[PDB]
Amino acid sequence: VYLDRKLLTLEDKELGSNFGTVKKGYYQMKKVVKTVAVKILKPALKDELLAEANVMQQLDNPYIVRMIGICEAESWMLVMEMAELGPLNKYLQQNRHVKDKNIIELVHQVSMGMKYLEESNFVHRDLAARNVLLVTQHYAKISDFGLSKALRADENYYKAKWPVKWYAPECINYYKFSSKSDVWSFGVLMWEAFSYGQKPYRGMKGSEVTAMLEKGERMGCPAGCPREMYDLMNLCWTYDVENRPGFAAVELRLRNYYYDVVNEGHH
Ligand SMILES: CCN(CCO)c1ccc(Nc2ncc(-c3cccc(O)c3)n3ccnc23)cc1
Repeated sequence: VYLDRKLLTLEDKELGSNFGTVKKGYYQMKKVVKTVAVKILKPALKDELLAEANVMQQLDNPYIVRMIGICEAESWMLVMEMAELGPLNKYLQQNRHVKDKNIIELVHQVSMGMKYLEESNFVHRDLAARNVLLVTQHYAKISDFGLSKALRADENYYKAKWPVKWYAPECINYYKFSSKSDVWSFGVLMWEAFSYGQKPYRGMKGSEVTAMLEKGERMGCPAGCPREMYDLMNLCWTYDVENRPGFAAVELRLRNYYYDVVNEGHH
């Protein structure tokens, strides 16, 4: 969990930019050298980082970004495995050629990472296309656990600026975040991915979105999105937390359809 500042090399290039900066570098390991992304800070800003690190520390899954450890030097630094191709939304924005089967593949991988995080009783609270990173065009990993919370053994929700367009009704009305509300965010993620990285509820303020949903209105089918995937989207968008599927039922739906799509190409 604690890293050797001298074993860390940072590039002048800044990958992203709030808290401070995200830079690329390499950590000199046992024998091999590891490409890394490093979250770097500029009191309470420091405590969020530690908490964040502690969450990733506990997570062990192919579809979730892995942390290498932390470092105190010029600033506080959170060192993670590098996801070379970056955020899912921007990739799709710049790569509109990406095939339907390839998107269904990537959203299914995120369902697997989310089914694990559910099993592990963690809430993400920030599940957005921007927070999915690509290892390859066919390998996706969930990132950004700065808003994540480990649920108490006695409760199945955590009681709390907010990414409102990604939030379920219960979150807005009752400040209650559960794995089911991540399922809601997943719906919006599915939409963003089939809309090739376009922002959801275009040009509407949070207030208006809240009103639209309450009316029973949902976002429409993105162009070229299979009916079956839009059904899953709407299902994720079940207003009443109690009747909304968990990521188990969600992932299995995706798994099945993806194999039906894989069967079709071969035919
Ligand atoms: C230049 C932008 N660009 C595309 C290059 O053409 C680009 C941008 C980012 C990345 N890769 C990564 N960016 C940010 C984080 C990160 C940071 C903080 C927290 C956290 O959980 C994760 N990260 C973790 C692992 N890999 C990355 C790769 C390419």
